Amino acid sequence: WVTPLSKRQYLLKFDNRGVITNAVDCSSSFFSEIQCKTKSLLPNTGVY
Amino acid sequence: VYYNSWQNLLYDSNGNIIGFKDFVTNKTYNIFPCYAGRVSAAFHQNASSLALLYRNLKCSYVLNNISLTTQPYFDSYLGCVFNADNLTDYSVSSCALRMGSGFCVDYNSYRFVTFEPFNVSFVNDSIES
Amino acid sequence: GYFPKSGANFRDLSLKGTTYLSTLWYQKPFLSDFNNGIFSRVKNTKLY
Amino acid sequence: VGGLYEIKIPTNFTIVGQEEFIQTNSPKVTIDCSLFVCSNYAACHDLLSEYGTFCDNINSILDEVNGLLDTTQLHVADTLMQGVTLSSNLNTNLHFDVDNINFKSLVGCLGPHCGSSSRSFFEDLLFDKVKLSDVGFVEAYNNCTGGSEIRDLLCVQSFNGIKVLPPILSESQISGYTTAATVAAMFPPWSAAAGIPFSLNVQYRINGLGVTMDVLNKNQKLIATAFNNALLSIQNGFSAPNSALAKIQSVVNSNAQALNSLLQQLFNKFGAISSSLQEILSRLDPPEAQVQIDRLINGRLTALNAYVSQQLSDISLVKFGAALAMEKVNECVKSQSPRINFCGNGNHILSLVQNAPYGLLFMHFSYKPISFKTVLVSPGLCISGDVGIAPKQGYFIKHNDHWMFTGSSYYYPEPISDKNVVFMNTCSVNFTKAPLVY
Amino acid sequence: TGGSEIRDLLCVQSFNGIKVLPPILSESQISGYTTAATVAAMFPPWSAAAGIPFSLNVQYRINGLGVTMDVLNKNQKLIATAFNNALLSIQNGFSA
Amino acid sequence: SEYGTFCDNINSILDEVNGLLDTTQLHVADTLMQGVTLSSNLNTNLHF
Amino acid sequence: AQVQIDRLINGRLTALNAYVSQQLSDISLVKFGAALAMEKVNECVKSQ
Ligand SMILES: CC(=O)N[C@H]1[C@H]([C@H](O)[C@H](O)COC(C)=O)O[C@@](O[C@H](CO)[C@@H](O)[C@@H]2O[C@@](O)(C(=O)O)C[C@H](O)[C@H]2NC(C)=O)(C(=O)O)C[C@@H]1O
Ligand SMILES: *[C@@H]1O[C@H](CO)[C@@H](O[C@@H]2O[C@H](CO)[C@@H](O[C@@H]3O[C@H](CO)[C@@H](O)[C@H](O)[C@@H]3O)[C@H](O)[C@H]2NC(C)=O)[C@H](O)[C@H]1NC(C)=O
Ligand SMILES: *[C@@H]1O[C@H](CO)[C@@H](O[C@@H]2O[C@H](CO)[C@@H](O)[C@H](O)[C@H]2NC(C)=O)[C@H](O)[C@H]1NC(C)=O
Ligand SMILES: *[C@@H]1O[C@H](CO)[C@@H](O[C@@H]2O[C@H](CO)[C@@H](O)[C@H](O)[C@H]2NC(C)=O)[C@H](O)[C@H]1NC(C)=O
Ligand SMILES: *[C@@H]1O[C@H](CO)[C@@H](O)[C@H](O)[C@H]1NC(C)=O
Ligand SMILES: *[C@@H]1O[C@H](CO)[C@@H](O)[C@H](O)[C@H]1NC(C)=O
Ligand SMILES: *[C@@H]1O[C@H](CO)[C@@H](O)[C@H](O)[C@H]1NC(C)=O
Ligand SMILES: *[C@@H]1O[C@H](CO)[C@@H](O)[C@H](O)[C@H]1NC(C)=O
Repeated sequence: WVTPLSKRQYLLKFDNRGVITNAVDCSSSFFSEIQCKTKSLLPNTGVY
Repeated sequence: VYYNSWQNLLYDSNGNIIGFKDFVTNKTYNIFPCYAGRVSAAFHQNASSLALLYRNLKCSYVLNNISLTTQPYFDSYLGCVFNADNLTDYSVSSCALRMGSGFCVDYNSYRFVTFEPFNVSFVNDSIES
Repeated sequence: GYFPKSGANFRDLSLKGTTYLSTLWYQKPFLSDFNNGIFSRVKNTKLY
Repeated sequence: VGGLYEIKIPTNFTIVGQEEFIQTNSPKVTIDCSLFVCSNYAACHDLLSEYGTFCDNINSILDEVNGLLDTTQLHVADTLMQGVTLSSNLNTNLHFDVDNINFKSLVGCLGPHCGSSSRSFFEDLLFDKVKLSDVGFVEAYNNCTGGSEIRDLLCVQSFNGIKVLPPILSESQISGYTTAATVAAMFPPWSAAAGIPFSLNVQYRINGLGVTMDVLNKNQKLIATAFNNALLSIQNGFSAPNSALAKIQSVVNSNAQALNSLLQQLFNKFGAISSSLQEILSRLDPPEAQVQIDRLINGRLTALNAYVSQQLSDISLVKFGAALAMEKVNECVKSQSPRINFCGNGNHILSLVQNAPYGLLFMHFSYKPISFKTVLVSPGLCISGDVGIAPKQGYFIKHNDHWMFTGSSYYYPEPISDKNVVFMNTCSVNFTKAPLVY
Repeated sequence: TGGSEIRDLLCVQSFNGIKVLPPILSESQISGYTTAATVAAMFPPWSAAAGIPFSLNVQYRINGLGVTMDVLNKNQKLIATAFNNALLSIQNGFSA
Repeated sequence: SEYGTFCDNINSILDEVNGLLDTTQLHVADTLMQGVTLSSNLNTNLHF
Repeated sequence: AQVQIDRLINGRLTALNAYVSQQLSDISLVKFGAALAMEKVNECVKSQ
């Protein structure tokens, strides 16, 4: 399986042992934008 | 335990270095900032010196790691106090040099005393019917 | 960094033959533009 | 129908308690502008000195703001202590309940022989749910030189010149003042309770709502038990997602958020090659390092001016809140002003005050109807020689085919008399005709 | 987005990221609440008018100023007419 | 983006301000409705 | 273009901070006005 790379901004989450457990492509979707704005994988309940 | 074979530097979320692994010895260290802080100096126009408060520092730390001085000192609730007599048993109803938490510097030398601006009026009458 | 676009597609570019080679296997869309780069997900085919 | 209207009058009641936190104070933030803008770097302190007074202006505004907070805290404590007279025989270790009403949880240690233990059980229960009170900040900063592996943001803020100072009066002193103001209603001379016993003051306040005294002075045990049950319900209510406790935590959270945003301003580049003075001064010599450092100085000084302008705006709201809290201490706790919804909602009986992190917590007690009777009432009668009468805090009712009075807040038919009547030399139109009365 | 030739400044502000949002309660809801608070004085149980008919509340309030009850309950029609004339004077005074 | 938190601060202060307005409008409406009891027989098309 | 755009960014961010500081000041007066209006509803309309 092959997909193109490009220069993009990601949110990255590192666990307590330094493994990347999750990531978010900030411009990929509206929910991805809320996640990057709040720097969290599960944003608080609210209107953004 | 987190340093893999290609990794030697530990970073925080802001991009400060907060730890490292030494390339020669493989020993691992956390890095902490050196202490930085102010001195709260109380001054009275009728005095020739300052009363100094090192907020939240114990006097052993001030003397060992910041500076030695000839002035008398004690550990108050607010931190190490220099050049003032520990008199928190004494109390004053007005205070020009308010330090916090009901403590005041008073000047005759300086005294470190409690600030109690308000009293209850007392009567010796019976509570009971 | 150089990251995939989330919600874009991978393409499965692997080809398995037995004897004959198709001349179409050596043209677009198989021959592909590299641009900045590629991300690959590769199955390790564990035979016995 | 005829001269009468259908009204629901209460046939039974209880006392309900409602909490109200009012903010009267805020964390005294102090900034060292020189340490915040330039850290330890001499090449930056040089350039910052060519900006002249900007750090002096930042320090002067924050010293004015913190002086306004200190003056406000003194004026609140003065308001609590105003007029309070206590017996020197009073000993809260033995004297804690009267007339079947229990105040043990609202009263701390009284007098200096017990030390800083003057916080009440109610105030203890409220303070234990808030980490960053005044003593909470003093302990957090005491731990910054403890060598702990825990990287507290309060330590990082303080080492960057952002620190919260303690208030001029400790919360233990304020808790002593709220304790003294509370016991001033409990025992003679009753200096906070209009000079009468607390239970009689409660009874007269309920009677003032339109409840006959005859039910009150026979139900006195039921009223006292309703009162202390309401107080227990207020205490238990802090274990739930309480709106007052939420408001108190929001004061700490909004402060911690503002300080955290001000610390994060140190890591912005503001179009310079780096946000670190260490990196600039290890990459460039003075002629170009000056150009980069000057961008950081403008960014950081702009962030301080923005934070100062927000702080001035917020402390205007803290002064407004403290002025309201002093007005409630005067007109709900120390006395009962004739203002309807001022001391909380509904039929307000009486109010009490306790200390709280950065404010005061008021308990408002209200007369709450439990059940109702629909009855036919007359707002007035025309009697004898067309003399008019109107009911005081009540209604005229037909009972047993006879005209009788009842209070408006509790159904209890009692005979019509000059004690419960307003006279008029002429009766109005649509007053019910009753020639047989008086 | 109506395609009009009119260049409204509010549209230019919104396209430059400056926009006024509606309040969480509509002014229609608030006008419902002020209507409810007004009729609460008209009819039993008179919950906003101290638990008595509005005209009696008006009469007692005037009496409290130092006016004898005799002239008030004799002139009730004149008082009601003065009251609704004052209300009309406010409404008409919005046209000035 | 090299000015970092500046736009985040502007948005955060305006969201606080607008939340103060919303909370104030609720407290005013609560004050209007407090204690109001009406008859279900009431119909303003006939009683005015 | 960077040197010019950075002057526009500083001008426009300075204008937003000024407008924000004015808006905070105005909303303090709106809260004061609303507190007075609630006091008049309670002490003039619902009671005397
Ligand atoms: C790229 C692609 O399309 N890949 C497929 C492949 C080709 O389409 C085919 O090679 C093209 O051929 C041209 C270009 O002419 O077909 C495969 O499947 C075959 C049937 O389609 C397979 O079963 C074979 O069947 C036989 O009848 C025969 O000779 O094709 C006997 C042979 O022994 C047997 N191969 C074995 C044993 O692996 C394969 O493998 O080759 C599966 C692959 O995924
Ligand atoms: C009227 O005067 C009497 C006598 O002075 C008062 O009675 C006393 O009231 C207290 C409650 O405030 C009683 O305390 C109770 O004691 C028992 C244990 O005996 C305990 O289980 C209860 O929880 C409570 O603490 C006290 O016993 C009682 N004393 C007497 C001699 O009756 C009364 O309070 C005064 N006021 C009124 C309105 O009646
Ligand atoms: C420090 O750690 C490195 C990395 O593990 C050690 O270097 C490796 O040592 C092993 C065992 O001798 C070799 O097989 C590897 O080839 C070495 N190199 C690398 C890159 O892995 C090194 O010996 C350690 N030194 C000390 C003093 O502890
Ligand atoms: C500062 O002075 C106060 C007042 O004299 C000291 O507090 C007393 O300390 C003794 C010994 O621990 C106790 O028995 C008293 O009960 C304390 N009194 C109070 C009011 O707390 C205090 O210990 C002195 N501190 C220093 C460092 O000198
Ligand atoms: C308060 O009480 C103490 C102890 O009796 C006394 O020393 C002090 O002078 C009093 N101050 C005032 C203002 O009453
Ligand atoms: C109360 O104080 C006065 C004045 O010192 C004294 O005359 C009186 O005897 C005292 N009474 C008691 C019970 O202490
Ligand atoms: C009033 O209500 C309480 C609680 O429901 C009940 O215990 C009491 O008996 C009631 N009294 C009357 C007179 O209804
Ligand atoms: C301060 O440090 C001591 C010792 O590590 C610890 O017991 C205490 O809970 C700490 N308090 C705070 C507020 O960090």
